[PDB]
Amino acid sequence: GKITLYEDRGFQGRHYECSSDHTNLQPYLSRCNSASVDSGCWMLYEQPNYSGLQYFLRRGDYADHQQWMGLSDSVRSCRLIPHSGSHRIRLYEREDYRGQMIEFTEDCSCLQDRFRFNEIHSLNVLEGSWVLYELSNYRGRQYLLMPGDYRRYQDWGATNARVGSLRRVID
Repeated sequence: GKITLYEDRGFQGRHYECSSDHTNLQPYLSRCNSASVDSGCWMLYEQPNYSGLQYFLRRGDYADHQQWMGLSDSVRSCRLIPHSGSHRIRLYEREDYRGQMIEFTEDCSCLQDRFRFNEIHSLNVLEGSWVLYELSNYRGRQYLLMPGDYRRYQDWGATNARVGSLRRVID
C-alpha cells in the first residue's frame, strides 16, 4: 500500500508518503487537505496514536478532506488496513457478547433492516477487516475493525453504541 498526503487542497504544499502504519504524522505534516491513495486501503485518524475521528480511504484521489468525509484538515496518524480473502463478523445486542446476535459475511448498508437495534454494544471480528458506520448507507462516524474481540463499544473507539452499516475492506 502507498498513500501520499498533502498539506494543501488540490494536491499541493508539503506532502508525505506512507507505505506502513504511522502513529504520529505530526513531524511530517502540520495539516492534511488532500490525499492520493496509490494502492491499498487506508484509515486516516484525526489524532495521533490511531485516535479521534476515523476516515476510510480506498484507492483514488481526494482533492479535499471533505472528499473522504473529513470534518477538518487534521490527519495525525494512519493505518494500512490488512487485506483479507474472507470476512465474518458478529454483532451483539449487549456488551460482553450477550443478547441478540447477528453475523455478517457481506456488506450491509442498513443494519436495522436485519437486526432491530439502533445500537451495537459488543462485537467479535472473526475474519477480515471491516469499517463500522454509525449510520446506515455508510454515513456518520466510521470505526475500523480488525480480527479480535470488542466486548464494549469503546473498544472500537466510539463514544456511543450507534451502528447503522458495515462494509468489508477489500482491495
